[PDB]
Amino acid sequence: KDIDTLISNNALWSKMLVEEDPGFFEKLAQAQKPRFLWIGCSDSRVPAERLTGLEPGELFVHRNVANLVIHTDLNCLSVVQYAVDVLEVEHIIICGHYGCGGVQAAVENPELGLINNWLLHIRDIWFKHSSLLGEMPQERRLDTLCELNVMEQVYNLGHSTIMQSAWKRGQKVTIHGWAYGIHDGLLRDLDVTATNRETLEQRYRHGISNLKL
Amino acid sequence: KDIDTLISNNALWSKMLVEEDPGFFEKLAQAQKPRFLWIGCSDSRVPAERLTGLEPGELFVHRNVANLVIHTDLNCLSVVQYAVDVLEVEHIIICGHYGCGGVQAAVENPELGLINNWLLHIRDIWFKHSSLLGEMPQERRLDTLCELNVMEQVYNLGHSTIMQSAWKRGQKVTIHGWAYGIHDGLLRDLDVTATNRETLEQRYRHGISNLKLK
Amino acid sequence: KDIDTLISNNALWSKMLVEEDPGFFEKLAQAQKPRFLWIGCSDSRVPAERLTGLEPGELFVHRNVANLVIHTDLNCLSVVQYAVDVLEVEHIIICGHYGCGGVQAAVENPELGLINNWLLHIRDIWFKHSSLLGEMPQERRLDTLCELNVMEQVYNLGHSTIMQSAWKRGQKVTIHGWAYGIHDGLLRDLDVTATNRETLEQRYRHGISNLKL
Amino acid sequence: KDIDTLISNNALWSKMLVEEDPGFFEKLAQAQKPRFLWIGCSDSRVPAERLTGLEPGELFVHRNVANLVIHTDLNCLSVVQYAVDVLEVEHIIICGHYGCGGVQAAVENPELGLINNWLLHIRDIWFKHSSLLGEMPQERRLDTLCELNVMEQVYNLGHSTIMQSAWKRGQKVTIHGWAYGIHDGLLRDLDVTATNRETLEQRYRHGISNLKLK
Ligand SMILES: [Zn+2]
Ligand SMILES: [Zn+2]
Ligand SMILES: [Zn+2]
Ligand SMILES: [Zn+2]
Repeated sequence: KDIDTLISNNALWSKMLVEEDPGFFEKLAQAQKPRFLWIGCSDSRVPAERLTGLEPGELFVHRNVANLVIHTDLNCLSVVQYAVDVLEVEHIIICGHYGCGGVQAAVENPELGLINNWLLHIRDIWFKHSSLLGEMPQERRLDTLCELNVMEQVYNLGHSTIMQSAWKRGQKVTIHGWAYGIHDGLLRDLDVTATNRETLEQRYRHGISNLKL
Repeated sequence: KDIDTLISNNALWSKMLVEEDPGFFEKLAQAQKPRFLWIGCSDSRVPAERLTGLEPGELFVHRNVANLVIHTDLNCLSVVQYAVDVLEVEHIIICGHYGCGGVQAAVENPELGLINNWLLHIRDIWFKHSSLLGEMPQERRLDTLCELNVMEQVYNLGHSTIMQSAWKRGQKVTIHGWAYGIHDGLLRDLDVTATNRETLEQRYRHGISNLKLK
Repeated sequence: KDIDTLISNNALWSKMLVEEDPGFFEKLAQAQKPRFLWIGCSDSRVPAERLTGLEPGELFVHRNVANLVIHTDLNCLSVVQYAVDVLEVEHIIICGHYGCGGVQAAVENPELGLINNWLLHIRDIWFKHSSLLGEMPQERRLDTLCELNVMEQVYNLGHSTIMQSAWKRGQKVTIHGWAYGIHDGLLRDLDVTATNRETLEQRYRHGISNLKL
Repeated sequence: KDIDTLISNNALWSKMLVEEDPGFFEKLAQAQKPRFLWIGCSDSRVPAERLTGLEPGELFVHRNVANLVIHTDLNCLSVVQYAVDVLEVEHIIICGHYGCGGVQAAVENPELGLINNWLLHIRDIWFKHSSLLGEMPQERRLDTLCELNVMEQVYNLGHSTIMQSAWKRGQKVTIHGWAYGIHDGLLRDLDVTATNRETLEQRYRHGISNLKLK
């Protein structure tokens, strides 16, 4: 599969649809605003649509290395502000994946270049949860960190001006922390679901509590 | 559809893979590195893997409002630098889409909040090609702006220190600018494809010249 | 002058003041909020205070390479938002300097590393004003670009959500574009002063008009 | 004082230099590169050149709300990378100040607008040392937080790829963490000074340990 394949793939996939499944494009035209914002990793190991069965246009997507929400990344903050205040999504899903290359790179810490600064936000989680991660056998620490990262970015998202204002003014927005494995593509809920400032703190605090012994 | 629906859709998707297509999670077990970086818009009207037929794990992907490549957005630059220097993708594709609401709102300029600052980069492109855009019928402008955007993001991408270093050190990295519409999902090459500094400039200049045509 | 000098410098400069000029620190305690926001270059060839005679605490300062306001730099945008909405400054001054190393680096374009991406925002001005800059003798193009850069960042600052909202709601905020030379430290007004959206566009458009022949 | 005042102050400053101190603009004509990068807070209660007595042209300077060094702020990273790789400064100084309104508002947490997102990085430091901060009298906390901030920004700076690369390739670059108050302008070494990876970690750890003392 080279570039020349992608275009002819597309040209025959579009031609089969207009000939055979015309409602696909008509579904897109009558597609309403998305109700889901998906924040995922650039690895995109399984695409979000196939993972959840969402139709085209039903979800708004952001992706960056290791699905981060940095307090001061305007790229991601601008996706969220537009999602919550303009489109008025009802669910934000943050989704990590076990075996993510960014997360593993943050632990091994090779000299990769510019990307290492982005990843410093994960080394910080790794060191924040040092004792929690220590208590566990070596072979589970990478997937645990993948989970901790997702929980921390849920925590970060809820603490931003976008979500703070939305919840203060009563807008119904729910944040979910998810992860899936490569063996089964089975979504796993990290159980840190937040619907307001109150549940944000309790569920986060409980989420960290369950990983500890 | 609510959240429990997605969970049950996911469960029923997982099983119809492990029984019908077991060589799927195997194909993903083997960490085979993506050959393509797709920079698209968060709108994701038609998912990239559907538009192209690429298997999961064959594309590295970044998505923001209106598929921008801003010279000093560390988020997208981190994605690009990781794709080029670590994964060593051979092709980067910036894909816009006609009818893009980020491009619409840049022009209409409602008071949306934080996002209007992101959108000023698009309004910059609007004003830059004001003349070109005026020589056209009004109904054709928004879509020309969607094409101008992609073409300027390709220009910006080629100018990043990442792309400059890779091209100077001999790494084959080709950059493409595409767009599609909702009526057929047909990909449209904007013809600003670049493989080194010289083609970056000549194809960009050629791309702005061909919109003068009609 | 090494590090050890700076500390003992400070320890005797503070000691002379408390002994001899105590009103300096008492002026600081009763110092009200600043009325000026200064956005300048990291070169800081002449410090802003000596350039204008402002007392300590009278100005709020941001500095970055080549005094830029990028549409989406949250570092600078956050300084401005805090300056305009919290401190309620009355004047924002953007100040470039002839002979700035960032501006010159953007034209010569050496392979400097990470910084070159920041500077791409100036190469863009250089190419935006290609014909205007061409019409002039080679030896004036660098200082002209220094001036164009300042005007463009005034233009950018006025177009941000911070200033747009402030002017819509009637807040009196004035943006100034300044530059000084190294031969005399004489401030030069670029005459693109904006007090609302209307003057923003007229003065910017006139500022570019005066550089052309 | 309004704008015309600054213009006339500037004019009367220029002349009292060219007549009384002509070897000032000469000293600046010679492009002698700064040996110091000062990362301070936009509050600039006492200008850095006054605090230290450094001549103009001897310091490269960056200033933001609460003198932050965020891992992914390209603005400050650009300043640092230019100072270390091009100017080759030998010392970097991050200087906080007691009474800093950015630190105050991080704790008090009013609904200020866009700036609260910048300030979340400080609230992160507050929560991190919650225990340390609680073993102290309340009136001493805000100032301890001002010191904790500087110490964490030094930690962050030392971890940037810029500082990692320079230390690994042998470039003498020393990083310092300082603070001062308004009552005397006396500089206070926070003692987290670092010259390589090993001292970065040990001085940081030692710095958080010594605030447990009293
Ligand atoms: Zn990943
Ligand atoms: Zn779009
Ligand atoms: Zn400069
Ligand atoms: Zn401060």
